Amino acid sequence: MRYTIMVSATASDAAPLQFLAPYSGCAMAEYFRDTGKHGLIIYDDLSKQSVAYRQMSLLLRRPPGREAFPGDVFYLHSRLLERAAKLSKELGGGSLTAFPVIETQAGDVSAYIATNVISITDGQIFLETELFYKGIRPALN
Amino acid sequence: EHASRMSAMENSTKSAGEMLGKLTLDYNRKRQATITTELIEIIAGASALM
Amino acid sequence: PIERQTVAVYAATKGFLDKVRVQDIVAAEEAVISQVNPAVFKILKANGKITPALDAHLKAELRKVKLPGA
Amino acid sequence: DAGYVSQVIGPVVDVRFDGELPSILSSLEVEGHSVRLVLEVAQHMGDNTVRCIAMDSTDGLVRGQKVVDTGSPIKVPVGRGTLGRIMNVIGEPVDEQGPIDAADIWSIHREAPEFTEQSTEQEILVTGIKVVDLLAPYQRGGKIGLFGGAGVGKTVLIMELINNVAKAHGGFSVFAGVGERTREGNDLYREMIESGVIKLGAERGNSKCTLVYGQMNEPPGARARVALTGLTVAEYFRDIEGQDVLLFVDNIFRFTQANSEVSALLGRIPSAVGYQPTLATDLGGLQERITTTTKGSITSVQAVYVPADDLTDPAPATTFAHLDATTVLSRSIAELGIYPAVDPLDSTSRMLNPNVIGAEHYNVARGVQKVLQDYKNLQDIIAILGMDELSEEDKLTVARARKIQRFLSQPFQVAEVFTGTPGKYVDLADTISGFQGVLTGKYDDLPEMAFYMVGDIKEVKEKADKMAKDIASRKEADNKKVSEELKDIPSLDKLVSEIKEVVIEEDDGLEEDFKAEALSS
Ligand SMILES: Nc1ncnc2c1ncn2[C@@H]1O[C@H](COP(=O)(O)OP(=O)(O)O)[C@@H](O)[C@H]1O
Ligand SMILES: [Mg+2]
Repeated sequence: MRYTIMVSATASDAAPLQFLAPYSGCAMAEYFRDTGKHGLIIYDDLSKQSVAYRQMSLLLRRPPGREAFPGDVFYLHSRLLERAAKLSKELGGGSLTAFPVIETQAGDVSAYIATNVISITDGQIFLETELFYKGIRPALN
Repeated sequence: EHASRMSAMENSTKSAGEMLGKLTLDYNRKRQATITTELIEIIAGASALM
Repeated sequence: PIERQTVAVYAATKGFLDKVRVQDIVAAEEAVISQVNPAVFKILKANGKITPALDAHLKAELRKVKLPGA
Repeated sequence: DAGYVSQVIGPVVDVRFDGELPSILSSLEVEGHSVRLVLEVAQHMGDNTVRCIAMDSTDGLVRGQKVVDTGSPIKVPVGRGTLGRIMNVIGEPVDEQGPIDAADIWSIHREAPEFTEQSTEQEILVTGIKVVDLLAPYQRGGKIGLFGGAGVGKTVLIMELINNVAKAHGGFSVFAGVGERTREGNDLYREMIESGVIKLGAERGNSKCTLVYGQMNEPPGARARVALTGLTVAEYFRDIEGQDVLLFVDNIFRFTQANSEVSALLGRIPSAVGYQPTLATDLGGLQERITTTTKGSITSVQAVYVPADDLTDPAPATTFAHLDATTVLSRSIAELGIYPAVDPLDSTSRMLNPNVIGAEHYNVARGVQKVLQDYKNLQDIIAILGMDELSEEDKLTVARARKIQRFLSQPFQVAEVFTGTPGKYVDLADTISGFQGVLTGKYDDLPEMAFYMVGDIKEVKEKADKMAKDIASRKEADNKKVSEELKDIPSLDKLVSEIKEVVIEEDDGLEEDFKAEALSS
């Protein structure tokens, strides 16, 4: 904890507050990137943010798309995740490393938010549950 | 016997690759159809309110 | 009726209907319901249980029966 | 001063208020109705109109009917005076034992406790069920989920958790029956009179349980708020009396289904597969109140129905992030006869860390799961070929897993009428000792069905020694017993003559009954 911030928008919090928590956690983490130091941001269940943002959009009567998600739900996660950069040397040379966490259902990476974040991010660490019970922990496919 | 099981188990990996190919075409058709179906259900429920 | 169901299920679960061709088990139990005693159904309906005075007395009365093929 | 009904569409009532609308979540009373009809304000529609959900049926509501604001949310009686009673969603007694004595009446709506008053203490709740306390052990003070589709055993498992955990523990219990069968709510009530958990009459204060019932026949407004009513009785016992509570919720799925049934009539465009847009935050507002705080402790056990055995479905999938132990029940385990039909791999607990349960419980549980996972990777090749090419390293892990599979089965003391077996309570040490025997080959010689539906490893040896007596005891009764007896298998009409012939009336006589019901009342 002497190096960690925890931004916590829990389950009882309002859906606007879970939508804004990866963005407000990123702005706290962008402080270290912009001042030459290095950051590590982890958006644990970025798939739970998108569910909170789908709640606000259907309630604001915005027109729904696939799995009732908005049109700008790719733009939701890309605008957040593209803030993780390695800066150039004339901007301090600082960095921010993002680890978005996406929960699949039955290992389906063709789900709509999962294909969005796979497009945005560089790699993926796929953890397969079948390797998890074989004793292979961390269950990295 | 081992050399006819080898030709038999070659003819069944083809038959289990030809069947797997027809199932994946059938799965992609059902995958596309359930995305269209869930979306038409969502737009109909939205058009009934707007 | 429920007493002729349990007698026919008794004839299959107490091993009285192997040695019988599997194609004519349908016709085998049509004998079994009709060739056992019409008084053994009344006791099983009145008791509701196949008593110890009856589970031998019926399985020894499920031997004096003529089954097809056999 | 009061409002009037402006619109009735199903279970959703619009009430127009000339001046000073009630707050959202507040309770309204329709006077002039045949029964007590309580509405609860869901939203302000905007033209001095609130939109409400009804806690009862809206058949017989009239536009223009006077609606009285109560000025607060739904208030239910809480305290010791509810122990032994069955309540409604609105706090009414439905057990016909008089009015409910109330220490206080509390709003069923409150916020989650805080982040500061959370409890970070993990101690195991021993349940006696050996598949639970080995592989996915429960936490004393944590949220427990029982997943599974229709008919896999969620209600028998939650009934066995009642008489194994709540039958002797320090605090009180609350059963919240949320939108399930009325028949099994009566079965649970009568079982707790006989078990002495609920005492009736003047011994009512010695009860240890409160039932709050909102079963399947109730409207979606009722079933959406029963879980909040039963939680409010559990929150009084935790916040005010400061003591440990057990809270059993049968199908927390029905809470999400009930909100989904009114949701489109509340003006919400639907979310994914058919649920409301507020699916995760309606569920999250409920589960965040069922917590161990610094005042007391609520050990929740929630059954979760998964629709069509689908754990991918959004209402079970949202529940998974709320629990500390997710016993997942599977149909494929139930179809083989292993009961409790717990998926030993899919069941996950947070008490399965080695620095919590020790190393000799963690390595047995991780060892049992490794042998069961390997067997499932061999069962692809056994069901095609048939285990004669399996290395005798792989043949031994098939025999070890098949013994492990049956040894997770256990007779339940409440399933004594489904399985004809008296139920077995297995201690935690006897479960660890047994599965460490089956893992390290200490019991490789015993048969496979000697492990099936037994208590512990000492009863496997008392069953393998029993079956090897009783298979070689087959041929005593083959050559005799057909004839020559002591004549207590007597003659034909000997057994027909004690038949007390009951008089049949040979006509129904209902038209004499139907006229007789006219003269009565
Ligand atoms: N532990 C068990 N032992 C024996 N039978 C069981 C057990 N659990 C479930 N069953 C069988 O499964 C049936 C359905 O179980 P139930 O408790 O109704 O589950 P659910 O509530 O999920 O439908 C029961 O009536 C019983 O026949
Ligand atoms: Mg049930």
